[PDB]
Amino acid sequence: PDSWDKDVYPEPPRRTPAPAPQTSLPNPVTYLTKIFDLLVDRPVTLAREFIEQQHAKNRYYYYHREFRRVPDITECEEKDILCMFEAEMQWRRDYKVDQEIVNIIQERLKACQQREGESYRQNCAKELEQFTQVSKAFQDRYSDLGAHYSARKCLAKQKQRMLAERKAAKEAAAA
Amino acid sequence: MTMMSGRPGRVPLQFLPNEARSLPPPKLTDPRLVYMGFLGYCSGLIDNAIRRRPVVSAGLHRQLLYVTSFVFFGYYLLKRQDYMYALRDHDMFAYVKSHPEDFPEKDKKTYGEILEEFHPVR
Ligand SMILES: CCCCCCCCCCCCCCCCCC(=O)OC[C@H](COP(=O)([O-])OCC(O)COP(=O)([O-])OC[C@@H](COC(=O)CCCCCCCCCCCCCCCCC)OC(=O)CCCCCCCCCCCCCCCCC)OC(=O)CCCCCCCCCCCCCCCCC
Ligand SMILES: CCCCCCCCCCCCCCCCC[C@@H](O)O[C@H](CO[C@H](O)CCCCCCCCCCCCCCC)COP(=O)(O)OCC[N+](C)(C)C
Repeated sequence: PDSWDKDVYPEPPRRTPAPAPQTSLPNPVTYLTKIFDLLVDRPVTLAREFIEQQHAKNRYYYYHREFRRVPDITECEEKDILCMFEAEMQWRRDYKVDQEIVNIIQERLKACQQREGESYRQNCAKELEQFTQVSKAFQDRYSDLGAHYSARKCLAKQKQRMLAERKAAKEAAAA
Repeated sequence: MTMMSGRPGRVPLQFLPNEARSLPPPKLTDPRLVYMGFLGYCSGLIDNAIRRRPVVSAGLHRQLLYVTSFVFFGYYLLKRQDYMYALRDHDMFAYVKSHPEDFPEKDKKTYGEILEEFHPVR
């Protein structure tokens, strides 16, 4: 339904075939599902309708909290405690958001694997590629920081990787 | 070593120089004063216990005198301690001001220009 964004959690157009009876015998599944409908789905629907009627008479709202951007750890002086504190809080929030991004991608992958059935090895290639890219980026950002991680250690890791990449590029240039 | 014995202008046995009158006195609800009164009350209770008297009820005048004496001494003790710490800060700041060569303020560097080694945890 409309509870979630359908672009963040996409699904295929859901093609399902029409019944094609070939036997004169009746279908026990159809009879049982008609009984289930009439005996289960209607009272539950009525209870939900009553509950939603009660809810509509009391409509109140909650809001998503907004955070502005503060200077990063790169723009902080060495011993400036306040700027470091704000930058560290911002970095921790970004870390949580990145974890949730990875979680969304993994949810997509799992759903595709279940959905595609016997053809999952070929029909889930795109989700697997997206997970591979996101996992590589996340591993580059946050892996091996250890317990007691911080923004400063992440910055040191990025600087080390940048130095290695610059050296490799200059050595390949001399080839 | 003695830091403050030979500090110029120090009166030998004063316990409270006139300069200390320029500092804010401790409040009468200072938690340190409350703890000193608590020490006096404990002294009164122990006095009752040692003398084989009912600990909480035996002498109310004696307990009151205990608490009052402890608070009275603690007030002046706190005043002198605050004065000594103020003197230490004053001398430290004056010395830093009079010897700028020994206390330079070097140029500030941001963390985007400081190379820190990264030690992976694995
Ligand atoms: C950290 C946070 C703050 C904590 C502060 C520090 C701890 C508390 C303060 C310490 C000093 C306070 C008490 C000193 C005098 C006590 C001496 C004593 O004998 O007590 C008996 C006495 C009872 O005697 P009694 O009523 O006359 O009749 C019974 C007979 O006397 C029967 O007596 P008896 O002689 O025949 O019985 C024999 C008994 C008699 O032996 C004793 O009673 C032992 C007492 C030794 C006193 C403590 C030593 C000096 C203080 C140092 C404490 C160090 C603390 C740091 C941690 C390390 C722990 C050691 O000996 C034994 O049975 C042998 C037992 C072996 C065990 C050994 C362990 C002893 C050391 C443990 C000390 C723990 C702290 C104090 C515990 C409470 C004691 C009452 O106890 C009391 O009733 C007095 C205590 C309560 C009064 C205070 C209440 C205030 C008013 C109420 C309202 C509150 C106002 C709040 C404001 C808000 C408004 C609503
Ligand atoms: C285990 C608890 C320790 C308690 C010790 C006994 C406490 C009760 C004794 C009360 C002291 C009476 C003194 C008040 C009368 C005025 C005297 C005054 O003129 O003396 C001054 C001196 O002031 C005293 O020294 C201050 C006494 C206060 C001591 C308390 C400090 C204890 C350490 C913290 C523990 C908590 C204590 C709790 C109190 C109940 C002069 O200074 P000065 O002549 O130039 O010093 C000579 C020595 N020098 C130069 C080498 C330094």
